[PDB]
Order: sequence, then C-alpha cells, then structure tokens
Amino acid sequence: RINTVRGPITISEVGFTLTHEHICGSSAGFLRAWPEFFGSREALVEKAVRGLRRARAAGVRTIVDVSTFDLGRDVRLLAEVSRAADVHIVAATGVWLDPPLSIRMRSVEELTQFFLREIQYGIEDTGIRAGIIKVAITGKVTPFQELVLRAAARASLATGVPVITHTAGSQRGGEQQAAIFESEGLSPSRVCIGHSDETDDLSYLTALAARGYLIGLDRIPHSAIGLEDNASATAFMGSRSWQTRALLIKALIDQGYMKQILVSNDWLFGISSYVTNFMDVMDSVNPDGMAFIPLRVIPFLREKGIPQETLAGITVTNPARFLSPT
Amino acid sequence: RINTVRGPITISEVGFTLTHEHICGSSAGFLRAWPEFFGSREALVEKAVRGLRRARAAGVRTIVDVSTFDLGRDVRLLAEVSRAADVHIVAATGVWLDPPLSIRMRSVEELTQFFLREIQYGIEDTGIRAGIIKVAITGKVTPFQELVLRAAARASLATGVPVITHTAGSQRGGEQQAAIFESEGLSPSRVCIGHSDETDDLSYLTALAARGYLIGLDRIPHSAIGLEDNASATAFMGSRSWQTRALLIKALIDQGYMKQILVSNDWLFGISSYVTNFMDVMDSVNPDGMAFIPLRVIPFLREKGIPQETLAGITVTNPARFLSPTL
Ligand SMILES: [Zn+2]
Ligand SMILES: [Zn+2]
Ligand SMILES: [Zn+2]
Ligand SMILES: [Zn+2]
Ligand SMILES: [Zn+2]
Ligand SMILES: [Zn+2]
Repeated sequence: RINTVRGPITISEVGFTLTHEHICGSSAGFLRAWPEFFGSREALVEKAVRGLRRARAAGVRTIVDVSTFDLGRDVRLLAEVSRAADVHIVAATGVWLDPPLSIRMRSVEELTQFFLREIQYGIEDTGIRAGIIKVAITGKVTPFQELVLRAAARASLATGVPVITHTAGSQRGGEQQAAIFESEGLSPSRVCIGHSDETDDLSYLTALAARGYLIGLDRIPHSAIGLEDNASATAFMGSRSWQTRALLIKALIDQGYMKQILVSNDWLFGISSYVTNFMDVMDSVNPDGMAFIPLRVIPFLREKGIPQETLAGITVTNPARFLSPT
Repeated sequence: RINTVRGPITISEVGFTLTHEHICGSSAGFLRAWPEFFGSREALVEKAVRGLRRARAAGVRTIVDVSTFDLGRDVRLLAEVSRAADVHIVAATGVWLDPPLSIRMRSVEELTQFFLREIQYGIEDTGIRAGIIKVAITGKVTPFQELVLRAAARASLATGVPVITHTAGSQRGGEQQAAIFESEGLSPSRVCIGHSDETDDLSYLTALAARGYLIGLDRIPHSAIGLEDNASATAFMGSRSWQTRALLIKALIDQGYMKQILVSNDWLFGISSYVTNFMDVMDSVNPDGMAFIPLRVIPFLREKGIPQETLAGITVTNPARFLSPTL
C-alpha cells in the first residue's frame, strides 16, 4: 500500500501517476509567514485546484509532490488541494538544495531519524506520512549531500519507500549518486535518477537503466525557447525544445528499457524560491500545466509509433512498481 | 504602547527589560517538523517557562526575543511561555544570517513589505505583531545584507519600531551599518548596535554612543572559555572574562553615555542551528541562564560603585525609550 496525503491507497487505485511535481516551490515556513507573496493562501489553493482538476480530467489520478521540508512543503496545503481536486498526492521527505542550519548541521544518523519520523510517524503534527524520499546534489557531491544520500538509503532500506534524486544544472551526477547508494546496499529498483531529461547523453541514460535504475524524464515542458531575452527563464527551463526532451522517452523505449522510465512535468502552482513572478513566465510557456504529459506528450509518442500499451505501462505500471514499498 | 506576544502594553508595564534574548535559536519550520530534536515541544516549553520564571524572580519583567523568521521564531511558542511565566515578550521581524531562497531572492522593496506585514498586520495567522526589527551582517556588508539594512530602516521609519543589528565574525563593524542607516534618514536613536561587548575598542564604542546609537552590551555571559577541548565553544563564545565585558558598562557610564547603554544575555532555552548538544555546553558554563544579568552583572556593577539610579536607568528607562515606537 502507498501513503498519500488523504491516507493509504492500493496499487490499483494509484492509476495514472505523474511522479515528479510540486504544488508550491518555496522555503520552510514561508507560505505561513508571507502568504500574500502568492496573492493569498486562498488564491494559491484555488489555482492549484483548478490545475489539478484539468489534469485529472485528462487522465491523471495520482501525483507525487517531491517538495521537501526545505522546498517549503506544506502538507496541509497538499491535503486541502488533493481532497478538493480529488486527485491522489504522495508527499516527500528528504533534503533539497536549500537546507537551513538546523538541517545542514545534522549527522547521517540524525538525518536518518528525521526521514524515518516523516515516513513512519508523520509530517509535523498531521499524521500524514511521506511516500518518497527526495534528495539533490550539486556538481560533485558535497560532504553534506553525501550524508543526505546515505541517510536516504538507510531510510529506504528500513521502510521500503523509494528515493528520487537530481543534480543541479544539466550535470550528469547519476553515476556518483548511484555509487553511494550501492555502497549502502540499496537496490537500484528503489531509486529514480531525476531530471535525466536535461541531457542528450543516451549512453549515460541507458547504462543506468541497464543497472535497474528508474530514469526520471520529468521536466518535459521546460523550455525557454522564445524567451531568449529572459536570462532567468533560460537558466531555469533550458534551451532544449520539449520535443527533444520527449524523444528521450522513445529512444529509451527503442533500447528495450520501457520498464525503467518515469515521466512527469516538474510543474507547480506557486514558486517563491526563484525570481519574482517566475510563475507567470512558466505559465506563459506551458498553459497546460500538469496536463501537458497526458495531453500533449502521450499523443506525440503515439504518433511516432509507440504502442498505447507501452505508454500505459510507463504511466501506470512503472510508477506503481516504483511507489509500492518493498 | 509597545506590542508583545500577548497584546499591547503601556510603557509603565515594561519594567526591567532584557533587550536581546531568544526562547529558541532554530530555523524556520524546524520546531514544527522535528520537535523531537529538543526532546519534545512540551520539554522545550517547560524548560523555557522555568528559565523565565527564574529571571522574573530576579526582577525581570520583559524580554525582547530578537529571533527572526529565519532563526525559526515560533510566536505561538513565545505566547505560551510568556503567559505561563508572566513575563512580557516582544517579538521580532527582520533577517538574520540564514535566509532561505524565498527570502534572499527578494528586492529591498519586497523585504520592506515583509517587515511591514509582521509589524503592522501580524506574524503568520496569529495577529501577534513584531515590536522590533533584527538584522545581521558579516565582515564587510554583503550586497544582500545591504538590502536588508535598507528595508529595516524603511520599516522603522514607517512604524517607529526600533532596529537591532550586529556584525558576526569581527569586532567593530558598526560603522558600515551606521552609514547605511543614516543614508536612509534613520535616527541613530532608533538603532542598537548589538554584540558590542565582543570588542575591547572603547574609542570605537564611545564614538558610536556620541552619535546617538544605542550600545548593546548583550552577550556578557558568552565570555566563557574553560573548554579548550572544544574549537566550537571558544569560537562561538571566546576567551575573555565576563567581568572584563561587564566593565565596558562602567566605562561607558564614566564617559557620560549611561543613556545609550542596553544590557542583555543573548540566552536561549533550545538551539538547533549549531552542533547537537550545544545547549548543554551553554548551560554548563552559565547555569544562571537569563538570570545571569540581574544575579551577577548588576551586583558586580553595584560593588564597583555604580549607583542604584544609574542601574535602573540602564535596565528600565533605556529599554522603554528604545522600544516605544517613535517616528
Ligand atoms: Zn530538482
Ligand atoms: Zn524536479
Ligand atoms: Zn522538481
Ligand atoms: Zn546575533
Ligand atoms: Zn545576539
Ligand atoms: Zn541573538
């Protein structure tokens, strides 16, 4: 069974899953301290519900919010929006790239306990339990990031809950992360190497896939083509077309690794951790939001000749095998 | 009228005030996400209530908790402890040394609006309003720190609430902050240069006091060495005696600046922003806690010939004048 913000669900209920999304990209405590940054908490809720409903209609039944403590994860916000939109939402524990001092001063043993509290007992005082662990690195894994990766591994081994990662920028850190995970004894089938669509290095992708890693092709709609004049847009969404990103799905299918692919939008409905009004920039690029995958991508892959059954297998079977604890 | 976590109080109700303290030194959202780091929320409350009742029995009537959003300020915690201990607590807005991305990506205009929200409307959804603005800088003022200093000057000018600031990683350094504040039109009488007891340079402090700045001699008990083993307790506390620090109070009095002096402990009852069990190290060197000032420093200055009325001016009159919103 899989933990959601509304409680436990069966594999069968999971359905069509977007495994890499956010309701809001922020910082710990920020939404509670300055809700007016988003207009109001009430507007943010309405926008998230009006978006999750358009995706639900397009077939989406589950999303995984990979927002950690330090990404401003507000679990009560997740519950409100999930219940209102009637779409499953899996919450995360772990540590992203903006840990405050109270997190970054902690040991591997302490960080392990923290992830365990959030998976086994609940997030804050809510009883809502994390379904996944999200970690991140920059360039070469820093000493602190190594502690986080090791703690994430130990937590996964204790609870069966999977791990999702990424490396800042377009850097290909999967091999370095994979090395640390395996030194802890973690099975690659419990790990997704995320943001893998930031690169066109197919040898890199296939090799990880061949080892059993899930390949997170999850920023498909991100593209600053047309926004060349907006330097902050480029740094965030890149210069590669969404088509180029989506073709990596085909390419990996064509190598026989369909069972290892996870597809998503890495979207959200508010963001405060970047430049002001960046949400409006993203919205002007991908008006379909979280519906971009079921609506505009699936047909694309359908057109290029991928069998419907293979897609269903990627959008339903894969997420379920991934999310289901072991 | 001065805002506290229990509502507005009149100037006469403030009494003996510790102008630079914390209930807990943490990170935003952390106490709510990992209360077990402190044993439990319930354990932290009990420890803080006992600590504040001790201070109160030593004469303390108000403290100023200078904890910002990014220092993990929890105003519901402050309200609970204030009520239980019957000690007034003034809450803070501002930015300390650990802003998350959602803060450090903001413009001067945005930070001003944030501080104003916390002073004029309330903190989070509690209706509790900040009565002071806390800012911090390092070495040479960073571009972002300059933004914070200016936003703080602007919020002060709009509300009359005072500003407390300090320089981490160096003694001196108040001149930078003074230049920036004054460039914005802020009266020095609205500004306390905190952690000033960390310097021995008396000419530097007197010069600031003569410009009208308030001098925060507010880490007196952090002198503590004893523990040569820890490169974390002599790099976070020091190597001088608390007496040498307290003598700076006498020294500024003797120069005729008694009205410009604020005195405090910079204590707390939990801390998560440094090494695990740093609280135990702190408690071992100063078991008096926030009572350190009234139990050790006051008697010490008394024995040095400082009269009652001067001591009361420093601990009662100065803080009331400082905190009373003045435009
Ligand atoms: Zn990421
Ligand atoms: Zn992502
Ligand atoms: Zn993401
Ligand atoms: Zn300080
Ligand atoms: Zn201080
Ligand atoms: Zn302090």
